[PDB]
Amino acid sequence: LEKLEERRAQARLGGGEKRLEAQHKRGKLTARERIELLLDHGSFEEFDMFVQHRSTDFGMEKQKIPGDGVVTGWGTVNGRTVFLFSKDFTVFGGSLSEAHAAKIVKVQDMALKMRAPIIGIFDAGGARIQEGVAALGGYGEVFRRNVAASGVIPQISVIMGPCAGG
Amino acid sequence: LEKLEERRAQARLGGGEKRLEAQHKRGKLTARERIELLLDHGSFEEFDMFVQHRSTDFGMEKQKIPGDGVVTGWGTVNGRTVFLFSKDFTVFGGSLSEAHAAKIVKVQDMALKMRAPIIGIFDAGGARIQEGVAALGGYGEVFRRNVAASGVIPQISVIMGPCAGGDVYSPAMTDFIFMVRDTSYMFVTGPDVVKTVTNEVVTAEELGGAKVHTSKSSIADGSFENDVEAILQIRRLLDFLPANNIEGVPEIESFDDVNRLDKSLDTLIPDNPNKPYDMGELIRRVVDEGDFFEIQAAYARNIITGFGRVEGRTVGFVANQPLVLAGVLDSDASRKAARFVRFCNAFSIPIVTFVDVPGFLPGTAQEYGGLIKHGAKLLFAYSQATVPLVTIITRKAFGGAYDVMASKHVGADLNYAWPTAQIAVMGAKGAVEIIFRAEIGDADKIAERTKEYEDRFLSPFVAAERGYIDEVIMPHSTRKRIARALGMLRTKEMEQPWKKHDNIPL
Amino acid sequence: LEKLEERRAQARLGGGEKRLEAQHKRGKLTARERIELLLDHGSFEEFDMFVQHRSTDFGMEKQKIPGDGVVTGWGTVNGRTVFLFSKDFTVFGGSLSEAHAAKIVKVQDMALKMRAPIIGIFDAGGARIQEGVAALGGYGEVFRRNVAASGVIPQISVIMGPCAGGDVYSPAMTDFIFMVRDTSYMFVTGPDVVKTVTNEVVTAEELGGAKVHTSKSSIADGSFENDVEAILQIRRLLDFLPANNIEGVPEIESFDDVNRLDKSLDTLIPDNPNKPYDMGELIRRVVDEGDFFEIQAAYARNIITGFGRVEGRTVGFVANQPLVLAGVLDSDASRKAARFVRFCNAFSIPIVTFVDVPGFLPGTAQEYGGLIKHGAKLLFAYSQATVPLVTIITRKAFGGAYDVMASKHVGADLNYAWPTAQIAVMGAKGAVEIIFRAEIGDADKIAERTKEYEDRFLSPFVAAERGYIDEVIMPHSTRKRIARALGMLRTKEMEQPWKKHDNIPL
Amino acid sequence: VESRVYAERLTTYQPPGAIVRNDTGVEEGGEIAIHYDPMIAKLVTTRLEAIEAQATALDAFAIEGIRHNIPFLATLMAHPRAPEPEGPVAHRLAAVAAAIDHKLNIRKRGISGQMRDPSLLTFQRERVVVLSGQRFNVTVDPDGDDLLVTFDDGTTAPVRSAWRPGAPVWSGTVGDQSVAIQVRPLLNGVFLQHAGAAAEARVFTRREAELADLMPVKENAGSGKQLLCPMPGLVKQIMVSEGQEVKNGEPLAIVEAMKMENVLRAERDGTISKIAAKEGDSLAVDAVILEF
Ligand SMILES: CC(C)(COP(=O)(O)OP(=O)(O)OC[C@H]1O[C@@H](n2cnc3c(N)ncnc32)[C@H](O)[C@@H]1OP(=O)(O)O)[C@@H](O)C(=O)NCCC(=O)NCCS
Ligand SMILES: *C(=O)CCCC[C@@H]1SC[C@@H]2NC(=O)N[C@@H]21
Ligand SMILES: *C(=O)CCCC[C@@H]1SC[C@@H]2NC(=O)N[C@@H]21
Repeated sequence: LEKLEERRAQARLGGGEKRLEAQHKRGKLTARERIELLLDHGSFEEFDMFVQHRSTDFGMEKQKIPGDGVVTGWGTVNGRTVFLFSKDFTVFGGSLSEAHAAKIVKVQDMALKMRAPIIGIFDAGGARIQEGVAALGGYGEVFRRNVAASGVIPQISVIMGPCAGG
Repeated sequence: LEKLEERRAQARLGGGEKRLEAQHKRGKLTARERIELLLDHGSFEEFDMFVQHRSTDFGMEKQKIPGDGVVTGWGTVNGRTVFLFSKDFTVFGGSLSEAHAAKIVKVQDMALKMRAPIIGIFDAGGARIQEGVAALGGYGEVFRRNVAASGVIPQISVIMGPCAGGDVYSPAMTDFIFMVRDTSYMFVTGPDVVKTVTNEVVTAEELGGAKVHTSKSSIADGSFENDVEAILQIRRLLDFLPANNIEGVPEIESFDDVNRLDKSLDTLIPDNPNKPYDMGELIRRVVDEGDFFEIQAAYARNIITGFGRVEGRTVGFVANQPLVLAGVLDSDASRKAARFVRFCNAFSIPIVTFVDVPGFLPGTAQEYGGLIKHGAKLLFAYSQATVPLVTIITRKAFGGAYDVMASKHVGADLNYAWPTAQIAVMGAKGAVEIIFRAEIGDADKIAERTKEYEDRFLSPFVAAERGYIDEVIMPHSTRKRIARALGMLRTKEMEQPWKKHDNIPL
Repeated sequence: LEKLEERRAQARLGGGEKRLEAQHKRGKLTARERIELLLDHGSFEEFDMFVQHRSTDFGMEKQKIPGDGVVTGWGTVNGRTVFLFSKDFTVFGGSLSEAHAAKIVKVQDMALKMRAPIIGIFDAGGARIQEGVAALGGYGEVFRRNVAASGVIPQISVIMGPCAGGDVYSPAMTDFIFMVRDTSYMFVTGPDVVKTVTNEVVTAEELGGAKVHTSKSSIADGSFENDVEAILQIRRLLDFLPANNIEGVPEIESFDDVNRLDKSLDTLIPDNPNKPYDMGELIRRVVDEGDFFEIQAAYARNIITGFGRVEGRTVGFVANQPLVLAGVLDSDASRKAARFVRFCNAFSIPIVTFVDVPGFLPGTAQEYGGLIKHGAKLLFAYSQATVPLVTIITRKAFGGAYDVMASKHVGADLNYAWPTAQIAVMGAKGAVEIIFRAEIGDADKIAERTKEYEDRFLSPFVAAERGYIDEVIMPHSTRKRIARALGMLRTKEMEQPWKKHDNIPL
Repeated sequence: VESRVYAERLTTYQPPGAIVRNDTGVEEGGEIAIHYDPMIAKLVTTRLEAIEAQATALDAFAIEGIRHNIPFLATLMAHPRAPEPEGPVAHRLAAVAAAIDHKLNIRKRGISGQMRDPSLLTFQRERVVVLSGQRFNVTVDPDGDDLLVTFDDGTTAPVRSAWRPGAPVWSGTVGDQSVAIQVRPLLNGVFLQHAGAAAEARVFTRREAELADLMPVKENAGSGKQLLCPMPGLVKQIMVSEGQEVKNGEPLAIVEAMKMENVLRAERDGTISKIAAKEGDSLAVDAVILEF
């Protein structure tokens, strides 16, 4: 159905044409280009494209952008399965909210169950203040999964922009 | 020595030429013909050809026929070892004496030791009265061994004639029961006792024939036209099943392509919400070559279960069937799916589920029959399993039903949805009636609220927005995604606590 | 601070003083009163008092009531730790939303980790519609945890009010369901939908009241006069059960003596072979102090199952009941005993069996109802068990039934028999009519043959001569022998192969 | 010459010195729309070679999910102007019916987990291929991609194609005679159509064919003489008159039960006497609707 293809095209655009051109003007790639360049051709399978945040504070209910600032999924590198997630600087500055955290925790849990590597690409801007204590909760869960995976699957991190704060 | 050849030629003759002719005249084969037809050419190795019975009461000591009414041994099917025994109707009606049971127990024990399948072929005539309490002992031993092997090696049973009395309890504990259409029947008590107790007059076929047991009682998994068909289909089925609970499913080189698309699927779902469609077409469009081995085809048709192949590996398929009773879950369908899923999980076979369910079946009859526990069985089955689970929500999932059928929350790994999916707590009309109850007087306003609720909430997108659905896919790609997904899922390994065994609601 | 005290007191009021008086007027207690009554005085520690809901649709955002409709926490009963939750009918009708669900899941997880029992008290009103799909999510997680804990910790459920909708599945998967006589009911779909779809008109009480579910459907394990009696009996029962699947059954100091003789039992069995006798008297004469906690008292009364104590340890009892249907086995009794034995075995509780069974119940109704599998369930449960089994054959065992009821052949440790035991393949008349069929015309010769067969074979001495009976004892010593035998059997240690889980018929 | 295929839902529709071109009315996944006319497609290409190419293209044409009329066209073109295979065609059919089996067997002898390498086992070169009533003693032999299927008296025919099971049209050459046959799966054997003829071929080894004969010829009885209603529903539409006749499997009535349509189906080639129901009446189990 055409409506689905159109909604896909609207979710791929992230935070808007202008912010993407400004991103390129700094000499940095966007999240989807990095994902496409790392993995073998045609292998990327994305999870959770349409997630939205669930906050109602400080007027945030008037700007709802699908994807919530992170791209997650799985693919192959030289034929071997790899899972990955990549923060997106254009959507709310790549910040971290509850619904954002749910994607990261899902992909970490699945990667630990299947026993495959994890690649994390960072371009974030820290805790989203408007979300209050909820945001902290997000942080916490992510940490836990990291510690469980250490020494079971290799974990690689790539810092490709500002990664300040917690 | 020629004397051994003579003795062998006399043992291979069972209970006489004339009884063999009477056997051929009823349309049934004999034990040795069945054995010869099932196994590969020249592979049959026989055990214990000369055993004899040891009773001396009621004049039994004057007729000692070698073999005691059962033929047992081992051979190969498609190169893989199998053990098998077949009861012999021509020798004391196939009854169960002490030595008979000794042979059966020997073969079962050895098969469990070498971790190989077992095929039983039944054509018996019940308990041998003359051996008194002794006979009972025999029964007991067989039962124990069956239970010991349940879930370690697959056990298949084929009922090819009368099976009456306590004997009927042995097949009941196996994983699959197959029956021959017009020449078999199973029951605990025979017509004469039924008459003497309840004054009801019933023939054997109407009491326990193949139709009754494949369409009403849930016992049997399928019927066939005659012996040859049954045996050839058993040989076909055996190629799907793993040999034991350690090694994976067998794999063969496939002739199909793993990247093909199928445009037709974009039209399968009708636009009118009350017109049905046949899920079976979809299932046969997603397996390797349109081959599908159906289980319990004739019973509780509101749900489909079976074995197929994807990329050369056997996969089990469960699907809701809209064509009959609108696909609601009832007690019979729930039991059928629960036991099938338990088998699939026990031997580490992955599961695919197609979901189109509007709810449970209402009425007093279902409640008086105990629908609660029967519906809980399927949820238990799905939730305890530790193999890959992939689900596809083609058109509907209303209410609590959406949970039992392999939802993300009960342990499914990947959940896709076609664009036509409608995931909601209940239908639009009921929900609006409940929420805006204070205005159940008006008509135009109620319709307006109904339109608003239906356009906002009866779609897959709210479910996606909450993250319960991993991806919304175009229909024509479904096959490809499955074939890819299962690959990554081959390594699923997870730990649980230590228990003697679960406590499933029986 | 006193403002904290005020906020706490406000949380303690639930939905308002008016609704609490209305709850009392129906004759029911409030959630916090039930908790207070169940647990030891002063022991209740509460979790998550202030949780609120997070929905913002259909104008639900304007009423945030603290607690969200459930009270959860942990305490002690007779000094032993327990975890529990209790639904509060005064707050949104006890409906189940996301924030509500999180408390339940938290307490379930903690109970599983610390290996302690869980008690659930249900007083709900179904799914909160306003929350949409999120509601289902909540349900799902709870279901999962139930299944994860089955066979690790004992779980009890008590239905003390309405319990409609999908939520009914949450108690179904637990080990015991208790119901209050005149205020509770359970069903998947309510009377309105029943009427609209089938045109039958039935009230809630007639559809899922306590009577229906304790006498026809097999769901409930007992009924009680009012809340207070129910809670006190639940407290009483909890002292019988082991805390988890690793530690042993509790021990108390008994006031009884292991060396007492009971002469009365010498006259229990009547001389007249037709007149029946009461097995419940024998059972209540063999337990520690005539205290017996009966399970499923009102359903399928041909079989008796319950918990007692011997020498200060809990022991499970299963027994045949001659007073109803001559003690025959049928599908319902088979399922009852099978599930009970499975529980006992799962938590390492020894089993004593009293056997008096003439066969299986005949009639077409049982065959169409699936008697074969239902009967196989019980044999399965007995033969797989790995705990002490002791059996006593009081009057008569016949045919295949003698093997399902814990025969020596299916793994029983010790089998005793009273002198009146009649162990045979079948009755005298039928056996003689089958053997001497070529002379069935006469009536005198048949009576002669019957008398000789009866005297020779219908005794315990032929079965003993084969070694199937460990000892023929005098009735008046029975208790002492049992008490001794169990004492030696504490050390039983056996090992089966490795399976994921069995494939018990369903 | 031009073929005008006519219809007298579509599951599959896979249309094909000769140069052909098809003009497609409806594509795959369409329905039989009661509004318009019955028409499916047009297929166009010396008189002899022309008629031959039309025959083989017709055979190539695959339609499933409805009851199309291509058999009628193929038959009436076969005439010099359903039967059973005969002298020229029966052998041509037996050859393919043996080659398919041989291919499936070679692929099915590669199962993993065997105990001893299967190479040491030696195939059996004799086989009995049985059509619906006939019998033929074939001797198959692998010599290259093409096989050598020798018959009894001595006629040989080297089958050679590249058909992979699943593709609903076998297409290749047998004894240098290009052939297009339609296959359908069955329970044990296959379902073949080459000319106007149709057949259900099975293939056995010697001993198994010596065994199968013992089995009796199972018979098929009849149903009753009333169209009983197996669903406690609310009748929506009776789409037949009183005095018409119905062939086996055709829709007669249509009810609504759980707000989903359910269609009834006749069972005997007999005309209909008197309706025992009416539009909108409610029916519980075992309620007469028709009296045959
Ligand atoms: C259905 C059943 C009767 C098979 O027998 P049948 O189809 O009617 O055919 P027959 O009467 O000729 O019996 C076959 C022979 O095996 C014998 N036989 C059958 N079942 C037997 C058994 N359980 N024990 C000993 N002999 C048996 C019969 O005596 C009969 O004698 P025969 O060899 O001289 O012909 C048998 O399977 C059954 O169900 N018996 C239960 C009924 C009963 O109460 N007594 C019958 C045992 S004699
Ligand atoms: C419209 O008429 C709806 C009536 C029944 C709703 C459907 S069919 C019965 C199923 N049970 C249930 O809860 N709803 C489903
Ligand atoms: C005397 O009247 C004999 C009746 C049958 C005895 C009972 S009926 C129930 C049991 N089943 C069986 O085979 N015998 C027992």
